Amino acid sequence: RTIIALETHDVRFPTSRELDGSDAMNPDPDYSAAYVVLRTDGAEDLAGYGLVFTIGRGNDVQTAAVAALAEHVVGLSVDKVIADLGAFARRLTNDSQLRWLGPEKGVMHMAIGAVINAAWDLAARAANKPLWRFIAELTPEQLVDTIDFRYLSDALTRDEALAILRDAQPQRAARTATLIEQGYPAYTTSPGWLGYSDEKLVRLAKEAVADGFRTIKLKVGANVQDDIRRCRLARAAIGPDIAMAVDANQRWDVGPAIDWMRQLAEFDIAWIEEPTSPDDVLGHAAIRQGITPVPVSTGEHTQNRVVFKQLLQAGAVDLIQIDAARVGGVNENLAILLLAAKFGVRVFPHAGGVGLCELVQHLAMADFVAITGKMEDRAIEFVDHLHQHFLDPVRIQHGRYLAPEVPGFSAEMHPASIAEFSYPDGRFWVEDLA
Amino acid sequence: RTIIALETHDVRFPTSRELDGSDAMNPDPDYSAAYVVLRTDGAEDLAGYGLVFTIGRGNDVQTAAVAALAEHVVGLSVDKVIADLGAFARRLTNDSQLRWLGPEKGVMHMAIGAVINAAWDLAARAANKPLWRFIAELTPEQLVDTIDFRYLSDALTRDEALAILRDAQPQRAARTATLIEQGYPAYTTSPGWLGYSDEKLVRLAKEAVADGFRTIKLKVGANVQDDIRRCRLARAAIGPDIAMAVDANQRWDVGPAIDWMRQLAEFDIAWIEEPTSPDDVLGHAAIRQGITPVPVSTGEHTQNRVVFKQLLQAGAVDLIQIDAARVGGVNENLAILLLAAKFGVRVFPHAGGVGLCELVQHLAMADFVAITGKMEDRAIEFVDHLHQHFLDPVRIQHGRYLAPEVPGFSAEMHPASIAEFSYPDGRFWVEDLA
Ligand SMILES: O=C(NO)[C@H](O)[C@H](O)CO
Ligand SMILES: O=C(NO)[C@H](O)[C@H](O)CO
Ligand SMILES: [Mg+2]
Ligand SMILES: [Mg+2]
Repeated sequence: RTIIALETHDVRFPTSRELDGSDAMNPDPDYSAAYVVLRTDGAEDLAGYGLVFTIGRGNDVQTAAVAALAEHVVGLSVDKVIADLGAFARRLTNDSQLRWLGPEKGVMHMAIGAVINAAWDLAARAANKPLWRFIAELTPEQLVDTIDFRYLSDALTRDEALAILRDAQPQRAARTATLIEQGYPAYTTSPGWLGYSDEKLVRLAKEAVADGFRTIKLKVGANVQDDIRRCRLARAAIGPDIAMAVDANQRWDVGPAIDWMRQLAEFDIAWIEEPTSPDDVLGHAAIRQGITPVPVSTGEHTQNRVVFKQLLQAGAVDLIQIDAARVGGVNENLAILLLAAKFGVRVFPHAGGVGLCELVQHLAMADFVAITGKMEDRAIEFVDHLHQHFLDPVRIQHGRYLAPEVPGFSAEMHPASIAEFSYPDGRFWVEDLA
Repeated sequence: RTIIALETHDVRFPTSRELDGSDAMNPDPDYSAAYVVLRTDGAEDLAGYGLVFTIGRGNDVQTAAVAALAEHVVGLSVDKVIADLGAFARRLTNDSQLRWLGPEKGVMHMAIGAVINAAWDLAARAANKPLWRFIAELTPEQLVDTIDFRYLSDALTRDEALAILRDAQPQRAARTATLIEQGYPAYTTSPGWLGYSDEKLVRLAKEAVADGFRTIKLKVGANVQDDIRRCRLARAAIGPDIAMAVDANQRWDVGPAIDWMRQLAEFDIAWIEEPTSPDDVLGHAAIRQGITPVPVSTGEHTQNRVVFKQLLQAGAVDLIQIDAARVGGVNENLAILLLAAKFGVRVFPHAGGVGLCELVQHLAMADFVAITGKMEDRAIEFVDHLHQHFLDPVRIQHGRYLAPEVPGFSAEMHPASIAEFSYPDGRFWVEDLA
């Protein structure tokens, strides 16, 4: 069997109509996916699916970046790809000319990450396993073979990664049973989009708690008076026991961030996400030093494992977000999860975007089983949008993610959805733009 | 007058045929330009030119990214653009949806930087001044109005930037005279490409010194025995007085970098460039601490001013490279140059690529006149390749850059060159690919 085509689609959803996903930095995002399919000449079931998440404009550029990887992947043996995902990833990340466009950051790296993710989807499908089990059931040797240890020898070596993975082997099966029976903790951000009225914020916050979520997140960062008012209203709506996180989406400078949080601390903050630039490691550390013990996090825009290494080394975070589509695919997220485990820093996956809940749940679950054995101390983000467009939509029960069962990364989208929302010739857009 | 079109071209040169530009990370680069033209309905002379430098594959993606900015720029008033370059830049850098593809890093940011650079070219042309004079002759107020001070309040405020620029005003004219009469120090990397034979290295090293260059640079990083042999041969060829820098192009990890340099120090190293990942601020600092006083530099791949701020704060560098096309255009490089000046760190501009010498010379010259008043303590990189394709090619005299005189950023390329090397339908490529 061989990969006979790399198909790409520019799919965009009009989330801006109701300001779903709105925040202090992105006031009107249109959740989009640079969707990719690795087609094979095997069974219709044998294909890999993946996507890069963007928020509208630029999605065509992101799609073109993914399409440019066809030369590298078309013609490859499926058996060889799924048997050495490290080699598959390296063919792309070690292309020095593509590295120049990054290296390992921005559009070109996310495009590479989507194709790598599609390869893991293909591997899991071939193994007839949901991705989280596929990953968690690989041997420690197989797992480290997929990781790029360059630039990490000062923090995580192959031998050190092997040790962590081997330490978990005895409890892998038991943890798998626990996850299947109990699900994984989740928190929701849907009640907190910044573009919503105070009335809507309160209504949704209450519905979130009524739905079983033990934690919710509010967007902040544009106006301190608005933030004080909204945080007070939300805290009153959810009660004193529910956790409430806030997210500034990179809006502040170091000094202003510390002063801003000084005005929100009274509302019992679970953590402040992305108080400043996603590139400012020293800055996050300075902010953390100034607002401690109020927890600081960042991660959804962290470009690669090298920056994550520094965030951990510098003590710039109390917890981190990981994102399924921001980095170099599964291979890179495995390195990031191992780094987090070694440094004893909790991971709260980001999932604010179309298909992100579907994808990232697998990484968190694989981590629980094969890496940390810890989930009750953390949570996976959840947003109540666009799940209807996926064949295997995430399922939430009493505020917890149920473990996926069908084979794959849960990335496959309904062809009808692609036909309706492809930009700009999709049925919805042709009429909307008209 | 209005901008009526944003034209883009995927131009690639077969530099890999003779391995020109080859290094430890990029063994066979094909110097390329994602060329852009801001056309107006004014005089044929009234147009802005710019380009993103890449090394081959991916240049089509980079070109597509630039093309995607047409919606933002086509239709704009030329007078309004050139009168507020800060506002022009912000229209692009503050587009939250385009920020998602970065933010301020990779393909999308370099595309934005090229269009911003083309706008500065347009402004300089309208003023009938070479870019370095256009920049250096703007008032301190006009200059700070173009800068993005976000994420820099802890290191460089608007008031602090104004102070630095105002301190230089008294000597601006005198410095301009000095530069015009003496030129700016240069160093050459052309003798050191890693793919060259020992014989070629020696021959070119000698020619470089004979041509007046007081400093040369050798590529290192793939094999320590090769590096020891080559450094010994080059040092013997140039004599004990000529400066010799080495460049590893990001190949090493922290520990290995320190051990590697321990074996090259005996050859009197001017500085080691990019010993590790361009994202590892803490890593460069650790390497610097281990090999001091051997100078450490980085910068050609530094994504934006925020990372530069940290390199300076952390004391990760002894000197830095800046690059005309890696960041957000002139606006960002002005912030970087001011940060470097405030921290008292020398700047040695990178120019290893097509059109980079032509572009970056203007930033170094503007810095000398309006910011530091220091040039004899530093140098602009030079490579002896592809200058024939530019209308205003750089001119080197006795190892020094002569100050450009014609209006513009020196980015305009010969239409004949574009027709010959456009990929893949250009005259040269249609026949070469056949
Ligand atoms: O930050 C996020 N969620 O945490 C989202 O990705 C962002 O707000 C865009 O909707
Ligand atoms: O690093 C460089 N010059 O310093 C070049 O850009 C690189 O070697 C690609 O030719
Ligand atoms: Mg967030
Ligand atoms: Mg270099």
